[PDB]
Amino acid sequence: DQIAELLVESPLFSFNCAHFIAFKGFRATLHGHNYNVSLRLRGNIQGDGYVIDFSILKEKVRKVCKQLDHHFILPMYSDVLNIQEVNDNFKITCEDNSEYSFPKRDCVQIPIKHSSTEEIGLYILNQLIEEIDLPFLKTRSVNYMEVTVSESPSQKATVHRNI
Amino acid sequence: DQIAELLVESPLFSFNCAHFIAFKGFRATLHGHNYNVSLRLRGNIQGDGYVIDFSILKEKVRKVCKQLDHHFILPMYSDVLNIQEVNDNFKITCEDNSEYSFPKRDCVQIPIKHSSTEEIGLYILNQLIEEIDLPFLKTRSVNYMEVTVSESPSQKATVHRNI
Amino acid sequence: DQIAELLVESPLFSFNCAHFIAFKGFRATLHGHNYNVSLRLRGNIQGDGYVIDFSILKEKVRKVCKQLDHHFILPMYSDVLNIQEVNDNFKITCEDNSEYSFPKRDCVQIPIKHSSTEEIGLYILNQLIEEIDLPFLKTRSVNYMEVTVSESPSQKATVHRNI
Amino acid sequence: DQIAELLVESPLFSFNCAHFIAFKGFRATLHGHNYNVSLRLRGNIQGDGYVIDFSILKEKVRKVCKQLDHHFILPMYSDVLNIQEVNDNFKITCEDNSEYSFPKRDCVQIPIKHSSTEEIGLYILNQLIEEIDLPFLKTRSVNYMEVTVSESPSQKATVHRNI
Amino acid sequence: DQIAELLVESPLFSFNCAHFIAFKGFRATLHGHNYNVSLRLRGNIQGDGYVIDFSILKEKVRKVCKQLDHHFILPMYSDVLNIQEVNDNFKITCEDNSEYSFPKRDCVQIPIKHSSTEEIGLYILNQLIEEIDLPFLKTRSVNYMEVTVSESPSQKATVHRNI
Amino acid sequence: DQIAELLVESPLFSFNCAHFIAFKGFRATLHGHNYNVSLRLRGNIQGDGYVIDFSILKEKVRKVCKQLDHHFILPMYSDVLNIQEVNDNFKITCEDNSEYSFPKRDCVQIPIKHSSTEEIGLYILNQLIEEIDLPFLKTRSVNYMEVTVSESPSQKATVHRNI
Ligand SMILES: Nc1nc2nccnc2c(=O)[nH]1
Ligand SMILES: Nc1nc2nccnc2c(=O)[nH]1
Ligand SMILES: Nc1nc2nccnc2c(=O)[nH]1
Ligand SMILES: Nc1nc2nccnc2c(=O)[nH]1
Ligand SMILES: Nc1nc2nccnc2c(=O)[nH]1
Ligand SMILES: Nc1nc2nccnc2c(=O)[nH]1
Ligand SMILES: [Zn+2]
Ligand SMILES: [Zn+2]
Ligand SMILES: [Zn+2]
Ligand SMILES: [Zn+2]
Ligand SMILES: [Zn+2]
Ligand SMILES: [Zn+2]
Repeated sequence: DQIAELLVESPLFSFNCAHFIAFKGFRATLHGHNYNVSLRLRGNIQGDGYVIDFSILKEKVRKVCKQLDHHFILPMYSDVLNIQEVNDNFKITCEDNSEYSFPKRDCVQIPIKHSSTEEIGLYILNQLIEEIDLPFLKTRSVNYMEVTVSESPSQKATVHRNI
Repeated sequence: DQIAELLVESPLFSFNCAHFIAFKGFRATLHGHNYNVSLRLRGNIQGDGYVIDFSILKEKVRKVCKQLDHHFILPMYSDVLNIQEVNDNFKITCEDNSEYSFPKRDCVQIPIKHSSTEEIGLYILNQLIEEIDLPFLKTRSVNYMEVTVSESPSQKATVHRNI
Repeated sequence: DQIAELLVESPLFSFNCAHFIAFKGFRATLHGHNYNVSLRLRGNIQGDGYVIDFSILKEKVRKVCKQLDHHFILPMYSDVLNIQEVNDNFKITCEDNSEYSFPKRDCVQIPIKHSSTEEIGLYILNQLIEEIDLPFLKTRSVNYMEVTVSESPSQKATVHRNI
Repeated sequence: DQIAELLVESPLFSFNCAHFIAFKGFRATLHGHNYNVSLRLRGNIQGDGYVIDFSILKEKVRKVCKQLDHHFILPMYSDVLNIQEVNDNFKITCEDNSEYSFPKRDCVQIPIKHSSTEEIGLYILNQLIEEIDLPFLKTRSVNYMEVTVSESPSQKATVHRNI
Repeated sequence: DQIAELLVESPLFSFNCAHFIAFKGFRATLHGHNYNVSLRLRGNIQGDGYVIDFSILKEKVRKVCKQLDHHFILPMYSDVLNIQEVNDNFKITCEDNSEYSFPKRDCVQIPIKHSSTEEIGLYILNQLIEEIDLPFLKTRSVNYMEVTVSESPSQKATVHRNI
Repeated sequence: DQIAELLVESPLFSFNCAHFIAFKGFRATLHGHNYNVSLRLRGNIQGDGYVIDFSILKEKVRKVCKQLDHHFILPMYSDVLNIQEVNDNFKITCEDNSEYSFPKRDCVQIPIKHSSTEEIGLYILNQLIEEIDLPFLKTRSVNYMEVTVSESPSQKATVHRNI
């Protein structure tokens, strides 16, 4: 068996989102990014000549990205945000008493503590493994999945899981 | 006299901002972009061997970009937004009755009608001409200034002025 | 009224095709390219804040590209190819008596003389104007349409029409 | 001894080829790509200050690429193609009875089963090791050779050998 | 007749040179750049399907670049450098009495006043027109030649001539 | 604890320098490059949501690059250069008796043997670890630091240290 490593990356694996960083003793102003996601994996070349079909990887990266795209990214588990439900909005109050309010539908609530590149990457890695399907990955012999998320062209975080 | 056209462009001429599009009968969800700005100009090669020093162009593009960077871009002259001052926030109400509220300090109020790439480009062109200084441009023989703004790598608007 | 120039470009505006160059006294071997298409246009900024919506330009460039993608590009009007219909294939005979045969369904017959970048560009420009629709372009005030086609990252042809 | 990893990559390490994918129960239409090859290696920094001279790596990557460039890539060992020699052409018949015919000189016969990126990568890795020369690599202390092949900017396969 | 505009550009159209800027009241320290050159032209599509063959443009841009590559660029006509021939070296004395000495063979003497991007561009434009040959350009119907030179990815000068 | 790998890279992490290669039996002519530096590291995601703040990495890469930028890179420990102090210049004599002279202030003396990409990379890795501060790195849980230096877009050397 011959090992190969596949990489899929594209301006199309994008989610254009608003966010702000907040942690103890610090709060950034509201802003946004064209986040970009690449996926790298490793398996054996199968009898059909692929480790896994690029088209499927492109399809599922696109799908995960599309869920986040055009939303404010709202961390569910932050210890420094007070997140209130007010009518059809989320009202967010910070430790410096700064206050924000967005329509709930404008927000994507993600099970992370900080809208950092690192934590977004871990979330996307887990979602990608679910969307492509872990049993399907194993039928193709894939044993390594790795996600890189960039906030901008100049700063990236990369996380992996051995499967 | 020999004409030359200068172009300055960089991942550094960036402003990472939140915005949303709204015009009659339409409203986008809140999101954001890594906007990128390039500047192109035309003049004669001067006795010092430059049309104008690249370093100055880089300095002033950086300065304009830095004013917008890390803010929500708020159009001053929109006919479809109701912009209210509430304590230290701007409260924005849309035609579909969607409601947003941001700290005023998180916002940059710009004299445009829509936070589109085109209108942002016209604004930045005017600001760049002021920052570099129109008389200084004319001492260097510059007769054309042109700004390109990209919302993402795949979509750009370009505006110019003959000076 | 303020003029703006819009550019849309992307790794997504691609057609991955086979072709070969043939003209009098010359014939290239069969090969292929990831062709890439960009579109540039000029009009006035409309009351909605756009010259024309980027999404529409992306949609129609994608559509034209998709018709050509994954096919052998077969020039209809070449003076140096003998193109024969044999069962469900096109058989192509060159001036040096070289012979090719492809399933007709693997081929896209294009009303050009040479599968050059220049002639492909003129064809795509005409198709893009039809797909976006010339009357619709004029309602948005667009007066200039320009297509760039690249055979590879290092060689491009650009054609335009004043409308 | 200090380890260093060298990477050579360029738009010049290209082969612009036609191909089609075929495996059991599937056949793509004829098309093509600007394939691109990068080479990465690891060794110790030698007394001359190089692990190995970049110029040699560039020379040999260029040479391998040039053998494939401007040809139809024909897999020698496919279990789903019937490859016939007819006069000075190869006639290829697929499982769905689709038929192709190319001049033999337009084709490069490669000892692979599928013209996939993965299998092309393994072939190029083996050829690069022969062209640079395995004993010469070992005199420079190189212990790792790795090839990345891209079908297009957005999809790549990477293979390696420990030497 | 249909007009087309051709562009050739590549990491290969490079000259990696040392230089320093000097003009009245100013002198930069010795340093260097990977200069990059692109060529754009305009003519009619000819009966062979090309305005002019890309391969020729690539060949001649390469040739001009190769003459400059791996040398110190020495302006022949500077009003602020004292250039002395000392044995087999050029000794250069600046207005601040700074002194440099290089082997003559390490230098390329260019008929410019300043080693600026603008003046280098004008020189390369003139050399490219000579290398491709002005009569040959006119037989292909080319009526516009334009050169862009970049000192680094972020700063470029563009010059043209109507022929 | 979750591991993440951070990458910072930018056209801004540049030093535009002159140099020449010399080793036993060989000497290159004087020339230069836009060198580019990227930094990759690995640690655990901290309670603030970062492995380490990108801004600090960008700040210190910039600082190291700025020390080298706009200078001739002069290796301190070369066995094939005779480096003489003459008034306020360094005079360099090669094994073929070629002679150079530069103002000392135009030169950066680096504790390397060859101005190769590999040795420059090892030097920059060591300097980056000092500038960011090794104890500070360990408080953020960083256990791996890796530097890539490119002489041009097409040739790179990568070195690392486990900390
Ligand atoms: N490490 C790290 N640093 C950052 N700095 C600023 C903004 N975001 C980030 C981020 O997401 N991760
Ligand atoms: N023309 C144009 N179209 C757009 N489409 C979507 C988002 N922004 C825009 C934009 O800013 N300009
Ligand atoms: N001008 C031009 N030259 C070319 N050279 C080789 C292949 N294609 C082309 C092409 O399409 N156009
Ligand atoms: N994994 C993989 N997938 C593909 N999908 C489509 C075309 N080629 C390929 C290919 O070469 N490899
Ligand atoms: N306009 C211009 N400005 C510059 N600034 C610094 C170095 N070179 C240059 C240069 O070549 N041209
Ligand atoms: N490996 C290596 N090869 C080179 N070849 C030419 C110039 N520099 C280099 C260099 O710095 N490293
Ligand atoms: Zn951010
Ligand atoms: Zn937007
Ligand atoms: Zn071709
Ligand atoms: Zn293919
Ligand atoms: Zn310089
Ligand atoms: Zn060098």
